[PDB]
Amino acid sequence: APPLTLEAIKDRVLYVLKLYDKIDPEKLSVNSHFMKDLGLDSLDQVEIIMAMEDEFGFEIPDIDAEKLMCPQEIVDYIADKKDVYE
Amino acid sequence: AYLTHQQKVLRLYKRALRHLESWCVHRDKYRYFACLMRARFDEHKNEKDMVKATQLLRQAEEEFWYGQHPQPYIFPESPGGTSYERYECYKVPEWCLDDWHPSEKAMYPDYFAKREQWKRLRRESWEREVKQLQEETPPGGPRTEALPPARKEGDLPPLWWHIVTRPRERPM
Amino acid sequence: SFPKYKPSRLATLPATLDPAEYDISPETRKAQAERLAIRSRLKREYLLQYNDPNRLGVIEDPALIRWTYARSANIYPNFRPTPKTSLLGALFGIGPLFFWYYVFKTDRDKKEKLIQEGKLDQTFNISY
Amino acid sequence: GAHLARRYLGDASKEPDPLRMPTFPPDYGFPERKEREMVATQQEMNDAQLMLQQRDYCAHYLIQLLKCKRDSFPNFLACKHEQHDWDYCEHLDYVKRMKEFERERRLLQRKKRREQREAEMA
Amino acid sequence: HAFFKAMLFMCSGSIIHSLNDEQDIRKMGGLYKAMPFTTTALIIGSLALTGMPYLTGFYSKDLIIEAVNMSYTNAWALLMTLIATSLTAAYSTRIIFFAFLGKPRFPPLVLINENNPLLINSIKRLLIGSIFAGFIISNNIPPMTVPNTTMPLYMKMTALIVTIM
Amino acid sequence: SGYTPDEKLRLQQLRELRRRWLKDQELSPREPVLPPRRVWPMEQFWNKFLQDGAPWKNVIYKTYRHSIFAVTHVLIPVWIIHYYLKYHVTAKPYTVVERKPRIFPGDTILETGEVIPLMKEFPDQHH
Amino acid sequence: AGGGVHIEPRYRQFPQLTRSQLIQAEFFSATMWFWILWRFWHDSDAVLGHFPYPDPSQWTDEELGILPDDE
Amino acid sequence: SKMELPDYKQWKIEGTPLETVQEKLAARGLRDPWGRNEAWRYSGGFANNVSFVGALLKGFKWGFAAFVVAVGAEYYLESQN
Amino acid sequence: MLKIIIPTTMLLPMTWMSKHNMIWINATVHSLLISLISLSLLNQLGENSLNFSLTFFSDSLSAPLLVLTTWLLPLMLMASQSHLSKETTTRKKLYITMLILLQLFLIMTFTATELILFYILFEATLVPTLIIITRWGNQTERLNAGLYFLFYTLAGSLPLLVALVYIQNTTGSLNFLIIHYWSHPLSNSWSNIFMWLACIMAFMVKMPLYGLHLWLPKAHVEAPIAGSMVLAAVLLKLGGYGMMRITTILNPLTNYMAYPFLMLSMWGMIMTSSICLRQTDLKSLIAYSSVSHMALVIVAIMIQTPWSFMGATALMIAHGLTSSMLFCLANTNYERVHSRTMILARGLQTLLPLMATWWLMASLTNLALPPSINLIGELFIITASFSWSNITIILMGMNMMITALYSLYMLITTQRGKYTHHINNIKASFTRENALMALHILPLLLLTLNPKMILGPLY
Repeated sequence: APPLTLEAIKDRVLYVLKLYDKIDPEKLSVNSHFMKDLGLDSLDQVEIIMAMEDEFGFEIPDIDAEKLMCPQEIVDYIADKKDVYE
Repeated sequence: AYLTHQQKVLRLYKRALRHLESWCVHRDKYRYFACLMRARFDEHKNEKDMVKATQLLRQAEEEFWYGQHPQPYIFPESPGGTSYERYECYKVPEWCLDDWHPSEKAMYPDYFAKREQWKRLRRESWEREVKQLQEETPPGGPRTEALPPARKEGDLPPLWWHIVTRPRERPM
Repeated sequence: SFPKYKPSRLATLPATLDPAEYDISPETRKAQAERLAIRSRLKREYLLQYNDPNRLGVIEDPALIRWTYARSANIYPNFRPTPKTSLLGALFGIGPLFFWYYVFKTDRDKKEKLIQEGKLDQTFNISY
Repeated sequence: GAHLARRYLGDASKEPDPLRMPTFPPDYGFPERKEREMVATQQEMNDAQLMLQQRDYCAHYLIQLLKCKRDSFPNFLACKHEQHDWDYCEHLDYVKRMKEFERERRLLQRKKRREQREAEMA
Repeated sequence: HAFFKAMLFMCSGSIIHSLNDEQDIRKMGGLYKAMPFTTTALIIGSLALTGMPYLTGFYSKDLIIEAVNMSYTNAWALLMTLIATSLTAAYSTRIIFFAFLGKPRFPPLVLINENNPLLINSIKRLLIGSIFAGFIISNNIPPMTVPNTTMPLYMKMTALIVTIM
Repeated sequence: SGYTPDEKLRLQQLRELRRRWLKDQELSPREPVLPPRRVWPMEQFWNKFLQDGAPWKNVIYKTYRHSIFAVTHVLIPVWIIHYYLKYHVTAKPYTVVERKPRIFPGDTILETGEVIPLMKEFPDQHH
Repeated sequence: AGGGVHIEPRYRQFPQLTRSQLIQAEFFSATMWFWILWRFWHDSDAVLGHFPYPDPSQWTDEELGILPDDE
Repeated sequence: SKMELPDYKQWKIEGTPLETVQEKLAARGLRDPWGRNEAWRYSGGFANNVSFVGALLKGFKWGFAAFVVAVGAEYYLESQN
Repeated sequence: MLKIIIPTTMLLPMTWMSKHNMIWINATVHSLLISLISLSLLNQLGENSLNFSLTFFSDSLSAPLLVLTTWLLPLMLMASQSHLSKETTTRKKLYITMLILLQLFLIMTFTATELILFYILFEATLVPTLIIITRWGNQTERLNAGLYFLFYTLAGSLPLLVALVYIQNTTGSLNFLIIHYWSHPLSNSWSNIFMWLACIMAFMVKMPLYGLHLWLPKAHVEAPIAGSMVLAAVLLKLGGYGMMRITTILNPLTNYMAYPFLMLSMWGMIMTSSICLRQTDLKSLIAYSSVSHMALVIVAIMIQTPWSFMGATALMIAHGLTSSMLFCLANTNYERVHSRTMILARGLQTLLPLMATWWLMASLTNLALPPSINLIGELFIITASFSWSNITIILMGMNMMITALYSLYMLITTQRGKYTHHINNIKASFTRENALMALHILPLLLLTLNPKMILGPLY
């Protein structure tokens, strides 16, 4: 595939999380913490992290599954791991 | 570090539902059973006794390990898949590029020039970063496996070069 | 329940079903913390040598030579001829000796008592 | 598996054992027969060096088939009538074989009759 | 064995290539219409491997099965032949149910592609091979084994209905 | 749990270093500069027979590729190994040995001219 | 990269398929079909047996030849 | 290109088999909020996948047509001869 | 043979007076012409051994080994100036002198006519090897290595000397031609049994046989590379050659006392091979592999079958070449890493593709990939043993299996993996070593093309 980019993988993640019913369209934000900004629990955060795991193909490390919370840092780890640099 | 109970149940949920994905196969089955297991998990979060909560974790891990998939799904590039460590035969250490013959060097000239300035970054950063990790070292031996920051401006963060100059995800 | 996988010689008890990580104790977590501390030190100075620009050659690893010296040098000086040691020497080094000698000699003499009595195939065995 | 069941599950002597059968002379029992004739000859038999397995009483149709086919190229679809002839002649010899099988079978029933009917005197 | 196995082999390679190198069956689905050329190649690879009549594939196996039925053999010896043909058909339809049939089970990013002259040419060579090479060799080569003529019909057709059950 | 600002500062510092290093990984317009090389006139003629864009010329360019393939890959073997066989290998006893062809009744042998005698009547079975 | 390569990625949609490759796929499938039906009609006797099986119990005792069973 | 994804509001859990997942699980007292992540799998051209017998059936119509015309041609030739 | 002896002797003044820079070049080139001259010695009469003089003779067994030594001599010269660069000119000249004296003694040994002269030069090879192992060694137990090696050799050598002088008094002469043409049957007397033991055990010590083989894992592992290759490649062949010479007057007794040692090798070749599998050092693994191959050669010798002798000779030549190459490769990697544990530097196939190849066919020839001379030499012995006794095959069949395992294992664990990040001293492949492995490898396949030369006197 063409070189993946920060905003394209950002688009995929935003679509799949806005896609969540628990994340209604309106409370989606670039700074959307899963506990406080969006109200999801740790179990819910793991659901969405593993949905990410499925739809990106890559597998989150367990060191990052329990700690990747805001879509800024979420897309940032994606950028670092897949060498997404543009 | 230490595995708190919340971590031991986060890992439990991860393993159980990924194995359930390997079991049910089809996406509608996976959705139904995954929501049902989400309920089965969050229904009894209120176990006051930590010993009782750990005992419930004993039962959960026991039954999950008895019923875990005999062939759980793992994506290729991830640890356990088909593409796991399949690109190691292509990545080459960066210091090899100090070995290239002057003809080989001049045939890729400006990349060698930018490697020269990155090397200058490494030299000027080494003493600054070692004194930086020295001043904020845990007194009398490092305590945690963490890595010390570049609190000041312009200092390259301590122990940076190999992470920065790590062989790319796709060297090819 | 479905009865638990008893750990085998070639497969230990699963890390999921370890009782120690379940019935933790303050001294257990203490014994799991200072290992992280010394491991942090061990990663630290390794990184300093590893990220040193003037690092040339090899970062000599004491543990590797410790293993090699233990499995190459210490074996005889630390060896005491215990009854078990001599027993194992007799069973392995010289044990199968008589076994192989017996089987080979039996075949040799059994066949020998087949040539000179003519009870064997020799029609097309002009190469040996 | 019918005769196999009657031999293994039932009486082994009831069904023809595949090795020895027929255990009775062809001239005995069967009305005096005639030694199955040879259309093919030994010199022609080894002139085409047919394999010993395809060296049966029926090989005349096969040698004619190869005579036509070696003269029939590149047409590999031809010589169908002669191979059909060899198939029918193989079927005839296979019918002869099962006729020998049933001959041994029925003569074995007759043998059982002769044995125990005479043994009933006691 | 060369023809249909190499066929479904590089068809499998094609599906792996299309789905960003994804192998496990639980991670693709609904690719029948998504790609008809590899779908045809796969079901014709099974169509030869499972040996339905009048195509390269069967030009051995039926006789093979006949060979084990009309011979001096062992009960298990032929039992595993028939049961193994049935098992072969089992995952032959299992794989088509996973990959091309069913509902999409592959990642959201749709890169399933076949548009490559080398791939299509290479698969179509073996397509024509697995459709007529067995006929060519079988009708051509002289009979090196006396064909087994008239015989009980229940073990003639055994090979097909075990595959279909 | 935990992306702490202490660890953040490290993380996006390493980010900007890693990214700039990856920009550096990108080559440049002169990359890859290739040292000068001699080119033989025959492939100058052949690439001029390839530049014009005509269909017939492209077709005959590739058929001349196939033709040089034939002469230097599939014609010189039938040269050398036939030279080796008919004059060196076959010249020595039993190096080359062929089974007598399957001679059916009613077949003429070239040397003798005799047709192998026919066999008696077939049983004239019919299904 | 592949700027504007012929196949276009389609986010969670059915991808484009040039009608060529589907028509050759149906070409190949229709050919193997037509092949097996044509050879079915031409040579059905190969797969259902040229001659039926001669069951042995129906055979009489004359051609079978055993001496009188009351001897 | 920028890889413009289509608008989300057409990838709906409605019109998908996940309905028998949703209301059923609604009867169980819960709700499926990840369903329409897979809605594209059960929507678009990917929908209405062919059956097993239909999967093997591909190309049978044209094959039957070729069968009948070929046997007609061979009937004609054998009638003429 | 003085057309090869006199130039070898006169090679000493050239190095001993050459300038501070010309010693390596001059020794290498003139040793290459010496090997070229000895290439002639492959000229062999049908059945008569080439008797140049009373004291010198050669046949189809001594000539291939002599050619091996003469062709080898440039190879130590090419492998030594890497670890000998930082030394005084006089010390380098003496190292070269030790090598020339070693080659000279080997030539006189292989071309000797009387068994006593053969013994003199055969054992006399100890001294230059002792100096090479002891003084120029780099590891710790080199001093212990020299003691172990010398004492193990001598403990068998002296009884051989007593047996040889007793034979001279009784038979009349130790000349090979006389003791073969005037050979007499040996009675099954126990004094004759001890005479056979004395005539056999020295060579079997240098074979080595299992049990009393401890001098190699403690000598080859420690010697400088040149000493290591000259030891493994030829000095091991000394015992086999001597046994092939001596079994003429050691029959029909041998068979009755062939039973203990034969299986001692047959079983031993398993353990050594197993010891190869669970190794930690490259050089020790190659040494144990050498022990196993030489044990197979032992079995070939004690079968006393024509086929066994031909396979034996082929195995000696092929093993010499392969062991020399493997030791050279191990030295290259070790010097690049300044350590010898085969875990410190792995995954170097990418970094050094030509080394990756050189290791690949070095292992393949060590694994005896057909139709290499290693495989044919092994298989001839296997067939001879099977003719002698069938069960041997399974033990034989085990060996290469385990051999194959380790024959690839180090290649998996030294180049077929991931490089170690903290090491960076692995530089570009100096073409010296690559060329050296070339001069190791091409003659191997060349002799594979025409194995009638290394086939021995039985052909």
